[PDB]
Amino acid sequence: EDPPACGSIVPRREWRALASECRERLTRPVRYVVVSHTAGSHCDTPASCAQQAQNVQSYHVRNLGWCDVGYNFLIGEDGLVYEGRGWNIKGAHAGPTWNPISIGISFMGNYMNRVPPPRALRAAQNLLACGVALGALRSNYEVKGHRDVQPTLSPGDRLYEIIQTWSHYRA
Amino acid sequence: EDPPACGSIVPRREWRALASECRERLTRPVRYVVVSHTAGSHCDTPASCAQQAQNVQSYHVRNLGWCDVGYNFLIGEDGLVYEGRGWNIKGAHAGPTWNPISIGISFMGNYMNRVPPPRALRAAQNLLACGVALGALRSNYEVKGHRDVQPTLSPGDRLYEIIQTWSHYRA
Amino acid sequence: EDPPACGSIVPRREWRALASECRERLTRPVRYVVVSHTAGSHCDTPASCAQQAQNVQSYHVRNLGWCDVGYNFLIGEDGLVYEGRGWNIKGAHAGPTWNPISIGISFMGNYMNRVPPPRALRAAQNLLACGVALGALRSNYEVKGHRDVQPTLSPGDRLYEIIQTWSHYRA
Amino acid sequence: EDPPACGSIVPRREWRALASECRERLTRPVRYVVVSHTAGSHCDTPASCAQQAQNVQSYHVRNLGWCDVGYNFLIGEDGLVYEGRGWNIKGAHAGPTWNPISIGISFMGNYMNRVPPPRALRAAQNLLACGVALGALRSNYEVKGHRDVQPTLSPGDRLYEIIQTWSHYRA
Repeated sequence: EDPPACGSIVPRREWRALASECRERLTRPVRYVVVSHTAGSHCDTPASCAQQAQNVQSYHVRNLGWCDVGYNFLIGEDGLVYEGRGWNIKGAHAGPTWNPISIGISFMGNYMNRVPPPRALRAAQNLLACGVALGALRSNYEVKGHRDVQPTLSPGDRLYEIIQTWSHYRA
Repeated sequence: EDPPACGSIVPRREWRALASECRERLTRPVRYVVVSHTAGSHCDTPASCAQQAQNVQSYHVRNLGWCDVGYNFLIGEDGLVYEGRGWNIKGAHAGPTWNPISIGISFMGNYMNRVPPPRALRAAQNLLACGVALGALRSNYEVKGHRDVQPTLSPGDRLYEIIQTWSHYRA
Repeated sequence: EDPPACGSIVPRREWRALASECRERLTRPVRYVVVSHTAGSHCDTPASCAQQAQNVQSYHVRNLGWCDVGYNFLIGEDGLVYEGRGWNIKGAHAGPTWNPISIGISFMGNYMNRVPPPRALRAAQNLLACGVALGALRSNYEVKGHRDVQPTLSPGDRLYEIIQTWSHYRA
Repeated sequence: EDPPACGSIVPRREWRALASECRERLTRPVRYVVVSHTAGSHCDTPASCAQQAQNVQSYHVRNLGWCDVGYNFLIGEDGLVYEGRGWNIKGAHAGPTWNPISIGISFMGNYMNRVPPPRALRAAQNLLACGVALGALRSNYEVKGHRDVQPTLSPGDRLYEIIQTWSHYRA
């Protein structure tokens, strides 16, 4: 009889993310998962990645004047998952069509020529299994690369090639 | 009451564009211009640029399922402007907030590591001067970088650096 | 491309429709769906709705001289969808600009001061998922009120506020 | 906040269903579909079929002491499906052997000297496909008429003959 079931996530306060002001919700169970990259520098330790998660949030809130960081979750090369808007709140990662109906996860860095480590890949796959275990994602949920839905190079050639092999990938 | 022959623009039919299916209209005069880059391969001849304009449209319409190539106009390293959605049709290039109140022009190429040639810059500035002349754009229009309104590397470092200097650029 | 069936619809013969004389075809798949109201009497029983379908068709065919009832599908308060011109044939519901590129569905009755019952709205929405299932409609299809593309009160003040909330609604 | 389910299934609340106390769960995908008739009164309008679902469920709950109406779904001659125990709750329609494996759907009325209108039949065919689309009904499913699985006159004479002409029906 195991109820909680799923995953390990670095909470917002742990990375000192500003309080969010997004109130728009998704509808669980969510059908779609969109994978992106940050396109920025990558990080490999908890200390650097929480820094970065704060940098990312800063750009979206400071500059773009957003209600909170665009992604629902972020993926560090430290192999931890940073919580973004989370499972329940509509993100700003894929535009008007995909945002209202998906969870956006972004790997922190640039995978045009570089692969994320095995630990970052396990961190994201285990996070999805957790989303299913919680009923936040549909059991038969579909993974899209960002470039599948927006014109962009994101999530980078190397990461796009990996996510394509995934059990739930459907272009 | 003066209309001049400001357009030196390659018409859709001439670059062999697929017919647009877009119907939403911009209202003139448009206050904002948003400068992006295709983050793609550059083209330096009217022939290859005609083909590059085709490919960009082929991405947006065929893969992404969109009514047309996202941008209102496209700029070539050949020094010519390629007609996209044109002046009167809402483009799909910088999100729901900006798409309805702007014109989007994208330079065909990736400018993180190159500057576009002087001619493409001339094409772009001339294009914009034409829009004011025609009343498509406000006389005091504002230019934004794609990264100023949406999280992306576009228009690319070198090119972004250039537009920041422009007379009509606005923080 | 897919054998499986999708949705329930009262066929032409069942509601005693006059034979059609329309031949112009829509090009699959269709981008747009336009939602209208008859502004005519309403009905709540399979018997009374088949009669009303007949009356509207009759008005269109005999008074207006059209090749068939103008709408692709009609929706009755009995919660059934009534086949009109169907998915393949160009309707006459939204004018020359919109007719060739849309599916028009019309709720039978006047919705300025009334809402269609939840069963009507389900039926309408179910019909559209089937259009997509069938490849009749684009997966990224967009829904518009009749008033958004033509000057009319149709689809009625109250129903128009309702369709505004549909996942696929784009003014 | 999301689009409705396939089938245009009238929801339990819409027909003023007493709350369910049933807890046992069917394991999908589900192989058998069993078709019955209620041998109760019949109805041909949404107003009359709501009331008739209420009456059947009332008989099962109040008199027989069951957790919910026995059938997973009810089909009215108004052409709508009525949610009963649904796709996920084990029913009580065909006894102990059948209830755990099958999904039970019942036509509301006596079909010994009568046959359900084509709409009542479309509704039921519609329902089962939607159930496949949902993963509740396994794609290669078999239909049985109540007798095949239990000794009774249901699903009525004429209704039993049509059931046999379905592709999915098994001897």
